[PDB]
Amino acid sequence: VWKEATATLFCASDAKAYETEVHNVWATHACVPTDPNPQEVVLENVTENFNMWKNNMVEQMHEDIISLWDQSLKPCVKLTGGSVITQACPKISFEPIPIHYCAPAGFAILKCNDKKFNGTGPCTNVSTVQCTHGIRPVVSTQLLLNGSLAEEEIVIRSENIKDNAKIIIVQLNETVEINCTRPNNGDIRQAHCNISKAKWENTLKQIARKLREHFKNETIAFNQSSGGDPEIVMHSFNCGGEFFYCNSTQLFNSTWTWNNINITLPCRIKQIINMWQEVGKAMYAPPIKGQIRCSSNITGLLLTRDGGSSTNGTTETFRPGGGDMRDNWRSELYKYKVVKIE
Amino acid sequence: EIVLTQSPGTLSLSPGERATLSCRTSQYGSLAWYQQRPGQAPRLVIYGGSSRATGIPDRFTGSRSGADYTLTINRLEPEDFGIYYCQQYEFFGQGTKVEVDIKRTVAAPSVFIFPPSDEQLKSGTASVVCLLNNFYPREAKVQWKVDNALQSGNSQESVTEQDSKDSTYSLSSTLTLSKADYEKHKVYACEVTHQGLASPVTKSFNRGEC
Amino acid sequence: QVQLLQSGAQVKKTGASMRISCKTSGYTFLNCPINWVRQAPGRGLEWMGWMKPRGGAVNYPQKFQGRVTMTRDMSTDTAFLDMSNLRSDDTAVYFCARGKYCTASDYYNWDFEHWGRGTLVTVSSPATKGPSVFPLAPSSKSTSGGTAALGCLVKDYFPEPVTVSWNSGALTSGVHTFPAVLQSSGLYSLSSVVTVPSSSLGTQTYICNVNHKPSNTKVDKKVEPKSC
Ligand SMILES: *[C@@H]1O[C@H](CO)[C@@H](O)[C@H](O)[C@H]1NC(C)=O
Ligand SMILES: *[C@@H]1O[C@H](CO)[C@@H](O)[C@H](O)[C@H]1NC(C)=O
Ligand SMILES: *[C@@H]1O[C@H](CO)[C@@H](O)[C@H](O)[C@H]1NC(C)=O
Ligand SMILES: *[C@@H]1O[C@H](CO)[C@@H](O)[C@H](O)[C@H]1NC(C)=O
Ligand SMILES: *[C@@H]1O[C@H](CO)[C@@H](O)[C@H](O)[C@H]1NC(C)=O
Ligand SMILES: *[C@@H]1O[C@H](CO)[C@@H](O)[C@H](O)[C@H]1NC(C)=O
Ligand SMILES: *[C@@H]1O[C@H](CO)[C@@H](O)[C@H](O)[C@H]1NC(C)=O
Repeated sequence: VWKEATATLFCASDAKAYETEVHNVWATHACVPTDPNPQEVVLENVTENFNMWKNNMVEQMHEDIISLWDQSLKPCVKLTGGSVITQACPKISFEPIPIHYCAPAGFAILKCNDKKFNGTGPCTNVSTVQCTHGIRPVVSTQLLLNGSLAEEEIVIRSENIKDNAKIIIVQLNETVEINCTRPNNGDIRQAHCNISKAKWENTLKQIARKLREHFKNETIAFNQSSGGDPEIVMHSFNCGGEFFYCNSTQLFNSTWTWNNINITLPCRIKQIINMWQEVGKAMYAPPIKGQIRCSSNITGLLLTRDGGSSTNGTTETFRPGGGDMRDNWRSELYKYKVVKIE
Repeated sequence: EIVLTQSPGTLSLSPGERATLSCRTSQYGSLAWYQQRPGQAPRLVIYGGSSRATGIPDRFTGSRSGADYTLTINRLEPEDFGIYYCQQYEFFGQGTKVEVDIKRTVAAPSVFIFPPSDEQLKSGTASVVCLLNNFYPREAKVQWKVDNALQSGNSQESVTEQDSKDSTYSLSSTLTLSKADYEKHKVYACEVTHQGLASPVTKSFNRGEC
Repeated sequence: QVQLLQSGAQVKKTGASMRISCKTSGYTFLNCPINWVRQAPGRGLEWMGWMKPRGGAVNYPQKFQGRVTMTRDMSTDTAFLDMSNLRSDDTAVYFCARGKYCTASDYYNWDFEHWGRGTLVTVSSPATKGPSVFPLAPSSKSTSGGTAALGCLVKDYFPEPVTVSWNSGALTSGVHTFPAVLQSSGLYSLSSVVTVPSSSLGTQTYICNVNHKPSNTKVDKKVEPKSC
């Protein structure tokens, strides 16, 4: 048969050599072309164990995205370790592209085809793949953007749902569009996000139903972030190379018991940012002139459940979580594992 | 979300004896046991219901029988004295006190009664002090009487740890009264009960006469 | 060796705010959460919440929400606990705690193998006050078998602690200094006693040396038999 191994994977993409876009440039040197005819072999009478929380593929992807950001981003001032460095900071072309991770000779990638897979333990429908699907290395907090959807219903994933210190990764089964804009010409840093109120609330109702399976007959509440760095208290993301920080209170302010307008999120383009790649602070130049606009698909979310008792009881509170970018890579790499053919 | 019920409230034992501490929980979660000695931070003893933490000797054992968890301390040592807490995630039990000390022969307290000083009376307050000196075991009862009236809730007591020389305990009890109330009564007494005494001992004084 | 170094004890006025610190060493600070656990005088252990040094993410129980703030300084590997509108009930020993299992890729928060020494926080309306030192005079009737008991009452002081010695440290045998009691007035009180030979009462001088550093009150009180 096969044994679980930690092999050095290679990458493949549809990166364009003519592009000045940062992800395309990195992938032109680090990656090979995407397999025109990729072969998937569905395995009969095979049950294999997978563990998304202990997946070495996450670590390799994390290393690649850190290097991509480090060699691509141009901050005016960088503070690391008590020392500061000033350099030229021209604006860049930034838009993630899908990246495939491929197994070398003597190795294979096993894929979990169980539509309801929780993230750990056995899986009955397994297939051998040469490469993973195309993964966009999206650096965002609270909401997972431009990822893959759950095939059947919404899937709640946690290493242990009963442990409040463990992150909850929600995978949606239908995309929720998020339209973000910094209008053309007043306050150059003022921006906003639009989300269909009815679509988001119905999504929240279905997330509450899936959460209630682990918290029987309990009221499910969504509340705002309890605190932390601006990167995690707010929904943070990239759009046209600019760092957007959105107040997400309106997205997490509902109570769900056993039973078309827009949500306008107030946003700010920040210049002083706390780095995720390493411990430090980075400063960028003011935003570019004109309309800064991007549309993204919310395909998942990161939640933390409130610890301790409540005065009333019978109610569990969930708040947007984050802090570790490995959980964003984990949300896409959950169905794969590296195995040695030998 | 998880209530952990510990029993009994207090365990009073001697070195070399076996201590059986109980914790009840109907909920899922890895269970831990902590030892907290006076004036110290808690110390992890057991984790995962049955595994021993770093530096914990084999005489400490953890076991589970459904909702019933038990911490057994075999061959008790005086250093095992403290409060033991059980835990599941962010929730703790209310604790079980384990009373164990250095053994010695039973010693009855030497009882002394101190009237308020003339200096204190001049300041407008009167404190009457009853001293229970050099006794063993720890368990001692003090009862204050002012002209035969049993004093209830107006006294505060304090106890020392085992004596540097003889391993005994000493206890002080202070009865607080205003100067006005002190001067309205004559007989001030403190009755002491201890296993070293066949019958309770009373020490008294009459205010003004000496 | 994993180490959790907590800041010194604090004395606070009712309604004030506080800031306690916990300086870590012996491990990668970034790797796992820091927990805060409190213990009120003569009461149990109570979890106040966790804070993850990676991003500063927090989790507070409902009872502490809006009144507790957990933050960190990555450059000094220090975790901080802030608490607003302090009540008398908030008097407790505040501990910082870390789980036994912690790696660069995994952790289990709850098995608290590592604890700081604790930070005592006393919350009260009374102000700093030096004690009054009264003698516990040895009496004729209050004597037996060649031994007499004497002492001193160190009354009405705030905050703790007070130290007591006898004859500038020359008297140690038979000395009993009792833990302080908190009176209904909000001020502390304690007694220190000594048993001495009754025959030495007219030849040996007995002085109790009292020191209350928070008010700079130092008193040397001579204790002698009451003249009748
Ligand atoms: C996931 O499902 C498998 C198979 O039913 C089960 O063994 C495992 O414990 C589940 N994982 C979690 C985190 O509950
Ligand atoms: C999955 O999507 C369908 C619509 O295609 C929806 O009816 C269903 O409720 C979704 N699952 C969950 C649990 O939201
Ligand atoms: C939060 O939701 C309530 C409805 O329960 C609403 O009245 C309130 O305006 C909302 N707060 C915000 C985010 O403005
Ligand atoms: C909702 O926002 C979109 C743009 O994101 C806009 O086209 C639409 O008209 C908005 N709806 C309302 C009611 O203003
Ligand atoms: C914004 O939302 C509308 C639907 O209301 C959608 O058609 C549009 O494509 C989104 N914006 C952008 C820039 O794609
Ligand atoms: C999501 O994808 C669209 C289209 O590729 C892009 O315009 C948008 O910026 C992406 N969002 C993020 C946050 O990368
Ligand atoms: C969560 O919502 C509750 C009311 O449902 C509110 O009292 C609380 O402040 C919210 N979370 C926090 C602590 O901000």
